Amino acid sequence: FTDYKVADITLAAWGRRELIIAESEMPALMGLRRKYAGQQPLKGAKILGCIHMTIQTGVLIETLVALGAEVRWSSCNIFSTQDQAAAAIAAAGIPVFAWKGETEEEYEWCIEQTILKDGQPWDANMVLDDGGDLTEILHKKYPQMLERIHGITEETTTGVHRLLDMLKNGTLKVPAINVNDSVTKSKNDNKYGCRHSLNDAIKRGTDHLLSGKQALVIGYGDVGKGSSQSLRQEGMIVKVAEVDPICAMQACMDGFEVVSPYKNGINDGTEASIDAALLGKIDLIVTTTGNVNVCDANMLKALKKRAVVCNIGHFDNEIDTAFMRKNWAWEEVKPQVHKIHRTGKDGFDAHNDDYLILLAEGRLVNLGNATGHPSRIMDGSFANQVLAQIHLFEQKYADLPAAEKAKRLSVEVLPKKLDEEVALEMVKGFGGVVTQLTPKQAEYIGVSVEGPFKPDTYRY
Amino acid sequence: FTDYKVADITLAAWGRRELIIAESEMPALMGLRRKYAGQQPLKGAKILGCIHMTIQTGVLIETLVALGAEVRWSSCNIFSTQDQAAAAIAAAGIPVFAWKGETEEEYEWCIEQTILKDGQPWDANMVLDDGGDLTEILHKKYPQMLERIHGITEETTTGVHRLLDMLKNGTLKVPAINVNDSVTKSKNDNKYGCRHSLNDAIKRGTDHLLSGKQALVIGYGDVGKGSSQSLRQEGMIVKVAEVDPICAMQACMDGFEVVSPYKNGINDGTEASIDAALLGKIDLIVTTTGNVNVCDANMLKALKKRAVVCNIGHFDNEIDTAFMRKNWAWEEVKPQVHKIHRTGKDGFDAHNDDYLILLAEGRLVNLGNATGHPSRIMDGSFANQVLAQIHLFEQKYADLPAAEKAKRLSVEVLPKKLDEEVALEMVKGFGGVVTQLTPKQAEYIGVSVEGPFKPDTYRY
Amino acid sequence: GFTDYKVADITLAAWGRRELIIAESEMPALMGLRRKYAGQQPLKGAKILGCIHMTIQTGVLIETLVALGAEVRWSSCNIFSTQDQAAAAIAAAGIPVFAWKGETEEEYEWCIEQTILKDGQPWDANMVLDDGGDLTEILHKKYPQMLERIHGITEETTTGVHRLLDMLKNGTLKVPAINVNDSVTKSKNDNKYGCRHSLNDAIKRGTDHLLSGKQALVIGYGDVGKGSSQSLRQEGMIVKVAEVDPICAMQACMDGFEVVSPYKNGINDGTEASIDAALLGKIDLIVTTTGNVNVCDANMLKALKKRAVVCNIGHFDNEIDTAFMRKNWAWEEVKPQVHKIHRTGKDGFDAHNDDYLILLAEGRLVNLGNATGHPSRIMDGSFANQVLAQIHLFEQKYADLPAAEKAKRLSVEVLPKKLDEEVALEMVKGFGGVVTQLTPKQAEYIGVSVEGPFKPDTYRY
Amino acid sequence: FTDYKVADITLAAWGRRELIIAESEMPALMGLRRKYAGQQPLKGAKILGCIHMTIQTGVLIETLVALGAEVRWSSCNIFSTQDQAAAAIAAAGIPVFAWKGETEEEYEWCIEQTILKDGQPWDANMVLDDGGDLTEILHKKYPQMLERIHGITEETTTGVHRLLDMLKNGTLKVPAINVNDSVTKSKNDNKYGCRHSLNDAIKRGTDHLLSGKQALVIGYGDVGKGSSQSLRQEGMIVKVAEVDPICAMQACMDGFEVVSPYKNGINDGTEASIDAALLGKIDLIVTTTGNVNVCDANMLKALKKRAVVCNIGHFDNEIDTAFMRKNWAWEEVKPQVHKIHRTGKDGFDAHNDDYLILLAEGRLVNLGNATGHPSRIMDGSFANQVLAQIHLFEQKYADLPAAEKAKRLSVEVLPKKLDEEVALEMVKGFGGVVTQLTPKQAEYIGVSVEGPFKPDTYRY
Ligand SMILES: NC(=O)c1ccc[n+]([C@@H]2O[C@H](COP(=O)([O-])OP(=O)(O)OC[C@H]3O[C@@H](n4cnc5c(N)ncnc54)[C@H](O)[C@@H]3O)[C@@H](O)[C@H]2O)c1
Ligand SMILES: NC(=O)c1ccc[n+]([C@@H]2O[C@H](COP(=O)([O-])OP(=O)(O)OC[C@H]3O[C@@H](n4cnc5c(N)ncnc54)[C@H](O)[C@@H]3O)[C@@H](O)[C@H]2O)c1
Ligand SMILES: NC(=O)c1ccc[n+]([C@@H]2O[C@H](COP(=O)([O-])OP(=O)(O)OC[C@H]3O[C@@H](n4cnc5c(N)ncnc54)[C@H](O)[C@@H]3O)[C@@H](O)[C@H]2O)c1
Ligand SMILES: NC(=O)c1ccc[n+]([C@@H]2O[C@H](COP(=O)([O-])OP(=O)(O)OC[C@H]3O[C@@H](n4cnc5c(N)ncnc54)[C@H](O)[C@@H]3O)[C@@H](O)[C@H]2O)c1
Ligand SMILES: Nc1ncnc2c1ncn2[C@@H]1O[C@H](CO)[C@@H](O)[C@H]1O
Ligand SMILES: [K+]
Ligand SMILES: [K+]
Ligand SMILES: [K+]
Ligand SMILES: [K+]
Ligand SMILES: [Zn+2]
Ligand SMILES: [Zn+2]
Ligand SMILES: [Zn+2]
Ligand SMILES: [Zn+2]
Repeated sequence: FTDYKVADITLAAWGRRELIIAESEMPALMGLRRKYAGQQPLKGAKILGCIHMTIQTGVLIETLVALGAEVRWSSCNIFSTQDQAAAAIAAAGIPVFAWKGETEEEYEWCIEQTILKDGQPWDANMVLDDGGDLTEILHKKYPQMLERIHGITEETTTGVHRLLDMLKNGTLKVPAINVNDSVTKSKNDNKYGCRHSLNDAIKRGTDHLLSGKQALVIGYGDVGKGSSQSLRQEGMIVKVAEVDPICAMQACMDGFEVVSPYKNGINDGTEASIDAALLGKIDLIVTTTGNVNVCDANMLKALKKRAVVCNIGHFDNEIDTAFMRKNWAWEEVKPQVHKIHRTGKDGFDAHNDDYLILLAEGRLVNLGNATGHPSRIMDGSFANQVLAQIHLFEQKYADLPAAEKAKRLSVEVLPKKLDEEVALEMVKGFGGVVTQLTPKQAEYIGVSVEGPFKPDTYRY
Repeated sequence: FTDYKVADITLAAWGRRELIIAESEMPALMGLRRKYAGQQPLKGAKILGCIHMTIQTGVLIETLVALGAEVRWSSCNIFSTQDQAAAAIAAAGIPVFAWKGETEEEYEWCIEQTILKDGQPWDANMVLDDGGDLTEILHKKYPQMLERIHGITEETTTGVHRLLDMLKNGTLKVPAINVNDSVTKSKNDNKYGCRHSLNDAIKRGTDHLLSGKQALVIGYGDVGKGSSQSLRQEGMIVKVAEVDPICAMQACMDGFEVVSPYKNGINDGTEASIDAALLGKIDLIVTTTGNVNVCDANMLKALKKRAVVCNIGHFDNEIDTAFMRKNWAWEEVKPQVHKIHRTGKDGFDAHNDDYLILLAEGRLVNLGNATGHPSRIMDGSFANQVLAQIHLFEQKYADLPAAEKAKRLSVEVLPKKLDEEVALEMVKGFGGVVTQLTPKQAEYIGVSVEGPFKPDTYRY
Repeated sequence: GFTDYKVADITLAAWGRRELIIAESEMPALMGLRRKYAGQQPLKGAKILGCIHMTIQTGVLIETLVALGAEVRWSSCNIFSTQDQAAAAIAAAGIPVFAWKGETEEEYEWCIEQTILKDGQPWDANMVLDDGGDLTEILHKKYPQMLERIHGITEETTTGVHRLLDMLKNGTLKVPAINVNDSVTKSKNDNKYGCRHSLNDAIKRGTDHLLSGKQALVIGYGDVGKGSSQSLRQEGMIVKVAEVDPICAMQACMDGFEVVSPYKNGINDGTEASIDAALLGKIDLIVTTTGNVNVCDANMLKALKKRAVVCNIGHFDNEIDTAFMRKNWAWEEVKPQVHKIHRTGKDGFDAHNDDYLILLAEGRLVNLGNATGHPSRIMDGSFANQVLAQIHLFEQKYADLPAAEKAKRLSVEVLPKKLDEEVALEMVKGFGGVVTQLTPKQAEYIGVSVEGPFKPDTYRY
Repeated sequence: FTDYKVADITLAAWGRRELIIAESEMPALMGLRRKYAGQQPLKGAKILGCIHMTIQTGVLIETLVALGAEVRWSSCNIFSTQDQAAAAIAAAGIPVFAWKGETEEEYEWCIEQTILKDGQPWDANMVLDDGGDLTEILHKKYPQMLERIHGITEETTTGVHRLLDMLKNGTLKVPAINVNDSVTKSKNDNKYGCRHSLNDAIKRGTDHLLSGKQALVIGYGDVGKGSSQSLRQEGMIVKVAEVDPICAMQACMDGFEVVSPYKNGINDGTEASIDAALLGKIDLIVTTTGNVNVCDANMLKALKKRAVVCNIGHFDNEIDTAFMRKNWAWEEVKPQVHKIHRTGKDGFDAHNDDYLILLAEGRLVNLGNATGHPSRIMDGSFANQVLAQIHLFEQKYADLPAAEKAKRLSVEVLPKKLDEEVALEMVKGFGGVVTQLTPKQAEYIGVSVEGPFKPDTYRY
């Protein structure tokens, strides 16, 4: 019996070739393999994992396994799996349920296949999640499983928000580590990852020249910062929208004009509030917010003909694709690339000029239309994931008495010392040489020679 | 009015012309003037101020005065005063003791003139400092004055470190606000300020082409980040040194090669530990650390002939200028520009090829050889200073009983809401338009429509 | 009824046609020529042998030539550069095309032969459109009687032009040519900005490597090397540049690059001792951009850092000594057009060996081999020039001229600056750009007509 | 020695210090000194020179003198002289008539002092010019002097246009070399020089932050290209205007929005044709064209309040400053910085908000408000000048028989081989290493191993 489901198992050899390359690009993660090999700190760990089934995730999975864990895996997005990576993991004997181009029903089924082994709840004791979907399903549908789970390690900004809401409401059942907010995650992956992979995805989907054209990036947090750079470095004229004036100040100082889709920044919900002159000149819009309906129906109506629309935030509801499905006709160009014809719902003229190009049906475009962030960037994120798994598994929350569990429910980050140790391995991967403080210098600035080098207030 | 000392009072009209321009470049600060003029929240405040006597400081001073304060002012660096600014402030009837090109004895005398009025301690009740020199003098020499002081507002990273050391040792006598760590200060002034003003100062001092040449920036905190950009945007080939691997990871991802002056980063004090091949190719070295002896004697010996050496950190001991004074002959090119001849102490050949060019005798180069950060950047820093002064003055720490002082004796930052309000005014100064969240969107991400928009953990 | 073609898979035609319809919207200069000249049919009677990368962009070029009255027979000028959906869409429109991605060399030559011959005999060709000179060479060496009836050659690329100029110098060029490459809207658009767009694109598609923070060496700093260096630097690479031309090297220095040679003091003595092994041992990526031979040589390949990526974006694969690598080292295909080359020996390799290089597109032009080459909106410039060049030579009717008049016209020329400007204006309008009109006084002041041309022929832009 | 006029001879020692530094930054020029010292190829040359009396020109002058020439010198702009450079040249016994801040009458008088020695025409036999003013004066007022002059070497685009017009009309009396169109001049000086010195000048004059603000650059030739980069690299949002669609295409591809000051690009001279919405958002306008009235009266009226206006083309008539003198009130901020009050001609309110800031009264801003291009860039231009002087002086046009003069009366550029030799010295100055072709490679591409490497048609 094959305890997996993937698109095509014959892609395994290709995937394995790419894993071998990726190992060479992931020194922090491979360093953890070597360092913790002897101890087997994840011996006895049974990890439910839900995160984009890419080559990078493959190296993460095999690191967890190399440190003693067993896992059962699914992707956290319908379009993000690399089928060769899924195949290589399945062929190594690891249960994985993932393919590129899942339906929503298949997506839920894949998560269910990780949770259930041979038709009963798996004896899971750890969770690794990216976006909170697996966390939500366990809490909603398998609450008894959480009695035996020691913790959740959550990858992404959106997932963390959802955890913090559960904690505030008293509905979170196990502790978590916010992996996102290690500096080697948030200020590496979220920013430089998107810098690498946004323009990549747009080129693969459309092959559009970007230089000389007008872009609007909605948001200027870590993803928006990286996204804006991805485009500006290509020669786009990028405008930035924000609701956060500090982030907007950064965009101004970084050389971007800060604009709103709405007249005076006020959305009244009508077309009259749209800055039609602005949107009529935009060739590309990218959403980066983790919020809802930031590229709304009225904005879509006002966009320049033939504009590209995409989202690089975690969930597709940043863009009102439901409005587009209800009202406009979709013409598939190729997979994950649709022309959306604004002439009506029922059919289209093949030579119509009044369309938008939507990438990945509004799902995470970097992963949907390309391969997401590169190995050398994901090295940081995933070294943090491994450290976080070790920490929570060692803490054994599920074995605490009921009264003490109540006291130990938290959402925490990894210590700065570990964040530094990850960064050092990343730096060495580039051939970088960090200088060691003399004793006198360390005394002068008030730190130990080995670090940590900054107070916890430091923002980098 | 005679209660001042400046280089040349006849420069006042020029200074006033420049203050009128700077007011138009400082909307956050001017907005505070207009908003608080009626209420006079600083009525009764008597502020000892020690910060670079520039045009920008002039607008700060006159804002404090417009809100009801009286001040006595000095510069916190011997080369940083703009004499026209000092003159304009003196001519407005405000006690100021500052000029460009002070001796160290004059520097101390100027601070003493703020502390003493007519030969006796002034009835000061507030302190505004940049670097901690005034704060140190008050604690060491005028402890009775601190009994009646409500707080200190400290501008810069180095000054904050000194406060935090005092707090750790139980020697801090009054509460402080860390103005540096507002995002609209640290991630504006320290970074973009240096981006603007480093290349500016080097051009004014040397008129050297930077494009195509090799630079080494020591440090990659906010100043090193801004400094590196200042140089790279001019076409320099910039290498970065760091002791902090997180900051080094950022430098790598930002497109810099990370190097150490020392073989394997080990600074053992020996000549042989210097990477002679590296230093022999460097045309410019810039120190940005806030630490001691980061451009040391052995590094200076190994630098390429005709290299420029400068420091943009707060204090001159980043570079071992004492070694250069003791051993090498100094030839003044023009004010704040010296050729340092490595051939010997006693005289030099006017056509010697083996020299370095030192800017501002190792003191902060942006202020020493140019005019420091631009008005529109200092607007952020100084709007924070004003808000910080208001907050501590209203809290009236000096008048609290002993038991209540114990609860308030701390080093704090301004609330994020105020940091955002400053940023908004900066954004509007650029013509930027921030978007207003809908109530549904604000609920979705868990914030009020008016902000604050981020949790206190957020790093931007 | 139409069968006069050979492509990978005709069922890709609908996809290709969807992409052509998008590309038309990205190519205003080319589409402007279609609309302007449709009525007049200036290429009526033209029979064009075409040899250029069978991409979507070439598809729009082909259909423009056809829309203006031409008939064509087409092949690609590179074994890896065809987009199969584009080839299919062209075949389905009834146009003879012989092209697919992943040709062998024998197939490549056969495809060119299929354009030249129709039903086993020389086609009644009267025009040539070429990219690199291979078709031009075959006609001159093997089909001289066909050249008697050919009015001209329009040549796309720097390499091809060099070959034409050599023929002209030797008195062996049989028909006139237009150097399309040296329109400013080609050379300083396509060769530079095209590579800026498509180099990093190809490297990402092939390897998915992070480029930021890593060390690159770009060999050459002409238009391709300039664009290539920018492609990498804009991604955060630390880029070093090599050049033999000191003017181009001066530009690289001023542009913010360190200028280095693979050889100690720039002198190759042919031995491994002349290699700067310390330099090459730190390089993660090398890119050749020269149009020259063996600029990434065997000794350089031996000295490169383990796991370095090697690629070429010049016209021909001999920039890199891949023959040395085939003879001496073991090739492991990662996926199509991506090979690990194991430096441990010829016969087999360890799957976990660390001492390999990654070669893209077997050393053939990487932007077209591992991605889709330049974007439509850039190729618009190049291809509007191709169309204008075809119109000009076809109208001149060189083949029909008497001997004495042929002597006067047998040359390699560029398009007039006025036309180069007209192409540029349509490109600018495509971006929504608004050019200012000179007043009469201003035009007089600088000595030009209000409509242009705006610069003397000496101007370098 | 009294045969000079400069602002202040006591600045000579400072000038000499700066010349000694500049020599180290000018390897091509110093290489020419060493190479040609023995031959003294300019022995007997008597050169009238008219070009910006900067430190860089000082090194040029002393190179000509070191190769045997005698000279008489003036500046080609009223604001471009560096008084320390003029002083150092006078103190070396060389006739120079130049100071910063000349009136137009003084400017003409200075040129006349070069032409006349001891009250009568000097026995000049060579001319070095920058802009054509000296050339025009010789042709119009001293035609008899041209009978004994062997040639003109002309530095700049505007000067060359004027020569080519003279040649076309049959009014040019001596041959010329177009120094501008060496690649090591035009594509070095005109572009990278302005990149270095435009932002420099704006900072020195105003100390304005540039990041985040809106600029409009009129022109995108070599100067406009370099100017646009100067601003964009600082984080300005730069828009570009052009009449040349090829240059406009380059601006688009380089990442700029191309706009016209006039609606649809049509300049009918009416206020109605101005794009007031566009100009109302511009904080900085820079003219780069070498044309007339490209920043016209109606544009000046429509500019955003407090916009900076400047010109970096050769002559001040790019901007309609005559209109501003006739209609608006000028308030000097400091030398070469004026607020132009749009409220009327006769007086102004010191606190008026409706003004523009004009730099250098519309004269070349880089030289007027800073020091022009850096030594290492001018090295290229001036090595070309020296080679051009050698070539024409050795040809001895004035002494040629009539039939041979006819053949040599032309405006020519230097051979590409020499352009390459200059570039090589510049590259070596950066520590750059050029590769030598193998014999097989040289054969393959059809060039000699030593060069020239490109055909004359090549545009770089
Ligand atoms: N695609 C990827 O590979 C990838 C990588 C990292 C994170 N993410 C996801 O991207 C999203 C953003 O993450 P982040 O770390 O940048 O978060 P963040 O909190 O740093 O930034 C989001 C920004 O959006 C802004 N914003 C919110 N509503 C807005 C509106 N209506 N208009 C304009 N701006 C608005 C906020 O002010 C904030 O600055 C999340 O969903 C996260 O999980 C995706
Ligand atoms: N000149 C200006 O206008 C200006 C502006 C703002 C702040 N400052 C001053 O600049 C200094 C730096 O401030 P900051 O905000 O960047 O502080 P920071 O803590 O953000 O950055 C300093 C960096 O230096 C690094 N460092 C320390 N010792 C080092 C060594 N031996 N080698 C290499 N790197 C080393 C640290 O790791 C740290 O990242 C302080 O003195 C501050 O007061 C100057
Ligand atoms: N891949 C593409 O899409 C594409 C696009 C346009 C042109 N091209 C091709 O790229 C090649 C280059 O074209 P180009 O327009 O840049 O030509 P170019 O003449 O402008 O530039 C080539 C440069 O290579 C330099 N060079 C030569 N030998 C060298 C060596 N041994 N080491 C270092 N530098 C050396 C030359 O000095 C020259 O500056 C040609 O083969 C051309 O056909 C490819
Ligand atoms: N300040 C300096 O140090 C310096 C340096 C080099 C040259 N220059 C001078 O700068 C000027 C420009 O020189 P260049 O080499 O760039 O010349 P150029 O011919 O390369 O460029 C000038 C550009 O202006 C454009 N133009 C003309 N009229 C225009 C209009 N009405 N609106 C918009 N664009 C218009 C032209 O199309 C052209 O592209 C000349 O006067 C030259 O002598 C000054
Ligand atoms: N123009 C300026 N006026 C006043 N302070 C300045 C200026 N430029 C930089 N600074 C300050 O210098 C400090 C370093 O001592 C920084 O914290 C910064 O706030
Ligand atoms: K990837
Ligand atoms: K300033
Ligand atoms: K393409
Ligand atoms: K200068
Ligand atoms: Zn996820
Ligand atoms: Zn200070
Ligand atoms: Zn070709
Ligand atoms: Zn001049």
